[PDB]
Amino acid sequence: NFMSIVNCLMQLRKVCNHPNLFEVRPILTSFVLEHCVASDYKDVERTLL
Amino acid sequence: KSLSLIAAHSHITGLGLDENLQPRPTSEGMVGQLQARRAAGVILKMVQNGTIAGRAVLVAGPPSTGKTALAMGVSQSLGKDVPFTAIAGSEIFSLELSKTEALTQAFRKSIGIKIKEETELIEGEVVEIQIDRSITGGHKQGKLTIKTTDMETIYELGNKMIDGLTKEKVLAGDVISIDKASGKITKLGRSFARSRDYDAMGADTRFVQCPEGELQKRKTVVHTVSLHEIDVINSRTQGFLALFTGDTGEIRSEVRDQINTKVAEWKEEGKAEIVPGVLFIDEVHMLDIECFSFINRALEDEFAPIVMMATNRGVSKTRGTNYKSPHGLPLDLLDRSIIITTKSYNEQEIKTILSIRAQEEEVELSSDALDLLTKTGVETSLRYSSNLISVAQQIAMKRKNNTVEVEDVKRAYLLFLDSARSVKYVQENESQYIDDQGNVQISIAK
Amino acid sequence: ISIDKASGKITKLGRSFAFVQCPEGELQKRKTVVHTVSLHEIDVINSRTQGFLALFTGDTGEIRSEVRDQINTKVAEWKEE
Amino acid sequence: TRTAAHTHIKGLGLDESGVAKRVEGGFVGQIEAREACGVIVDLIKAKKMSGRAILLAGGPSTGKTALALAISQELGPKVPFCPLVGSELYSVEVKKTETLMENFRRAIGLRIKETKEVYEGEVTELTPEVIVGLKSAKGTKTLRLDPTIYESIQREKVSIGDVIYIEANTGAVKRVGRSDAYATEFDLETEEYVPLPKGEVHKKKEIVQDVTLHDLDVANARPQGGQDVISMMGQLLKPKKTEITEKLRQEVNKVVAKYIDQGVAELIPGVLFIDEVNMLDIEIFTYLNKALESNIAPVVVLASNRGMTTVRGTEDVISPHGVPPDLIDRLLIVRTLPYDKDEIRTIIERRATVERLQVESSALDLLATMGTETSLRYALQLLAPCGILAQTSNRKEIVVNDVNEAKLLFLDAKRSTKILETSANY
Ligand SMILES: Nc1ncnc2c1ncn2[C@@H]1O[C@H](COP(=O)(O)OP(=O)(O)O)[C@@H](O)[C@H]1O
Ligand SMILES: Nc1ncnc2c1ncn2[C@@H]1O[C@H](COP(=O)(O)OP(=O)(O)O)[C@@H](O)[C@H]1O
Ligand SMILES: [Mg+2]
Ligand SMILES: [Mg+2]
Ligand SMILES: [Mg+2]
Repeated sequence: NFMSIVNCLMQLRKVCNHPNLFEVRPILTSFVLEHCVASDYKDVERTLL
Repeated sequence: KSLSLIAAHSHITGLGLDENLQPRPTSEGMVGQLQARRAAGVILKMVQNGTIAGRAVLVAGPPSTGKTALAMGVSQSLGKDVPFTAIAGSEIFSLELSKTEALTQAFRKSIGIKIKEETELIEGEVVEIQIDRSITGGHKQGKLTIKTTDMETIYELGNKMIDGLTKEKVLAGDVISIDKASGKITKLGRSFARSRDYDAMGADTRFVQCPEGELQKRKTVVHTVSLHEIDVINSRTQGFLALFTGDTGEIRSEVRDQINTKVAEWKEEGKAEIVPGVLFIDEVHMLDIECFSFINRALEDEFAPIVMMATNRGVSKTRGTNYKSPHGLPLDLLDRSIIITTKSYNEQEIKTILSIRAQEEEVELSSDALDLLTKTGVETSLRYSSNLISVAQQIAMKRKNNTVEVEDVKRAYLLFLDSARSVKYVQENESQYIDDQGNVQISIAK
Repeated sequence: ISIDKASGKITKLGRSFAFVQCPEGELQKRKTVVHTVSLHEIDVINSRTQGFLALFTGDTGEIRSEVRDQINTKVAEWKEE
Repeated sequence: TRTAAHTHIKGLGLDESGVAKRVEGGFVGQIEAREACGVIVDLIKAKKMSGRAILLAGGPSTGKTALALAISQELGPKVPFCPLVGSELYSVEVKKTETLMENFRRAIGLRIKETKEVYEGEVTELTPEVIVGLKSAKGTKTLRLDPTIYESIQREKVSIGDVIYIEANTGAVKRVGRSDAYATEFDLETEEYVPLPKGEVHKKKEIVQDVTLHDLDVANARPQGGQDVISMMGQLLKPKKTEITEKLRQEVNKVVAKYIDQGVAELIPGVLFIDEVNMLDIEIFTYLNKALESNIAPVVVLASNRGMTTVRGTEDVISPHGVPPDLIDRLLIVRTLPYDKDEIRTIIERRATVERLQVESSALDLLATMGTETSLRYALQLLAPCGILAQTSNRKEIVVNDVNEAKLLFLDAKRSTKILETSANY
């Protein structure tokens, strides 16, 4: 019937509207360890000292 | 814990022997070699005695004779509390420690000391941590209510422990394994009281460990360290950095002398416990004459842990010298030490070992493939079939059937070659690959 | 006098006299500049902190291969875009 | 674009049963090598076992390294392939054995999920004793600087009107620059104008930055906090690689075990590579002989080809492939056969197609004749020179004149040797 054609047309009006590009660039940071291996042995070192 | 998925050497867990120092024909994976296992038990009783020193034994004979299996069985059978040094002698060379320094480090690591320290504790739910100002009359009125499940009690901070709680940012109610001579208060998390708090609905968000022991009790904590840690502590004011990174720096002799005296008097004073372990080394035919003299004097020294030294090669060239002698060792050390010969295997023990390997790898084999593997192994060597079983299992998956059939082992045999196959293939291609001169006749025609 | 905006750097085009005539044209000019750099230089500048001294003193050896792979993929995707 | 003798190979071509096609994805013959490589590929895809190695033996231009690159590109991005040559293990400041274990530790991939957060905002005040009042788009919060990071902040010339990208977990500070809000300060202001960052200052993200075993080794052996001054001293006192011992190895094993048992992380194996083990001395062979007898040594591949030649590092050990007899007895041989006339034809055809050379039929056949007459590599190196010669000699195709000019210009080893026996001087 008559109207639901326009239901698809709400897509046909987003194709001629505007396309775009990407132009992305990668960049990173340093990942982290924070459990540490210092506090577990400093006490033993001071005891033996 | 101890992440190691599988190995050709992860199939033995604890060896197997009896109170009579007699071998077990199926001793938890490793089989046969009655002399080898009886000698292993003899050495085990020797090291449990802890009364002899400066003994060297040579595991001679042809290679592949369960020598590594013997070493692993001994290591897993002696038990805990006795750390070992199982390192091959090839990596003795280094760009940071000389040969003398490396040998001294190994020898001093082979002998350990346990130390008992009468440390203290203050355990209990410290529901509050009050830090009052430094009043002139009383320099610290710092309230803090440590109480276990047994009793309810309060305490007081002596203007030194306030930052000890919060060296890392923690709250009250933390079980504190405090030490008097540490200054670094360790918080164990949260803790419980024995009160219902207020009348309306509440008591939410409370499920943790509650203190169990007494408010205070002495703990004679035992710590096990090697001479490496003590020596690196002596050399530099900070020693953990060099223990972790590994840049000790060839510590000097008077340090070892004063440590010798200190350990002797500590043993005499009943504060330390001597644990004279045993050192394991490999490829002794490859060892060099300066190491020979080093071990020669070490054996005659009053302090020398027992030695597990072995030469896979027989009547091989003695590295570091111009002459070749049996075992790759000159007759001086050869007569100084003792010898245990090791002979090869028959086929049935190879079959049993491979069956143990398979059931360790939880693979539903078919006995036809096992028979093929036994034949292939006995023709060339055990390790051949030890790899053939795995590759045939892979081929079993590749044909979409769990059972390891004949065609799997056949494809494994035909695809990957054999030492005899390789030598025949190369001696017929004397002018096809790179040779002594490197003459490669890539020209197939003309 | 010619100065840059983003840096304020001073460049002596020359004294007027006591010997260049007063310039004509417009004050603010725009242009483009292309900077060249070799692969090893990119590897060594960003691998560590003191590598800038290594640009002249050469105080580095066996740069970590992780930085090399990262700069290689950076160059690959730079060329791609 | 650029092409260097490869990128023509794009996979073995194994079917659902692991059988590769004749010529597909840059391949020619050698069904034995292809099938063995497929078997190893399946074994690695199992991801259950470890501590096994093979060697593939073949002459020059027999596809050994070609098969290595094929298996590498077949494995995929995440699982790493480790290429290394016997010349690489000769290091400078550390011993070769430690280098081998560094390669082994960095070989195994370890997918991990650790946490990072970043404080980023416009500074509002600083209180020396430290306050840094970062103001983001919707948040304005004042952290405390530890004295070291306080000094780092001081060196960052950060003042009212500045935004800094100071990480939370590492702690290092990276100033973003002058705030774009104060764009009305100078029409030609030198400093870049960057606005107030979005979200709260303490922006938190979930990151999938993984770690190789060597990565977390150097994480604590040589801390790399970076931008702070104390991190500069930390990375300056010991910037190099230190000889990590077995004690830190066991500590690292415990740490990785607890991290992988935390649940989110996982383990993936890897493949290492060695070429021309004939040049390797007896010391490294003997050490690796006892090193593969472990539970952590991952999969490595060997590429060597020597006849009855003495093993380097010795004087009397004569064996094929320059490998000591024990290693041969504990290592799996893969066979490779010399290439044939039709294989040479197809190789030159594919190498012309990848190089955008539309070499005609008779030219291709003659190039095959030269490939079969002296050596495959001699014919392969002439594809670009003949094309460029025909371009300079105004020919889209390659006539016999171009190949004859190449054969009289770019000689092979045989012709040079023929010259060398008749010369008044070397
Ligand atoms: N008697 C045995 N029982 C079980 N496994 C063995 C036995 N002998 C050798 N192996 C296997 O062989 C490997 C060690 O080889 P080995 O025979 O010790 O060589 P070598 O005697 O030259 O040291 C181990 O991984 C082990 O799994
Ligand atoms: N099956 C193949 N398909 C396509 N090109 C190959 C093949 N085998 C070898 N080549 C080419 O021959 C050259 C030599 O092969 P490579 O494996 O790298 O070293 P080698 O075979 O000499 O050990 C390589 O540059 C490669 O491009
Ligand atoms: Mg063995
Ligand atoms: Mg003597
Ligand atoms: Mg090759």
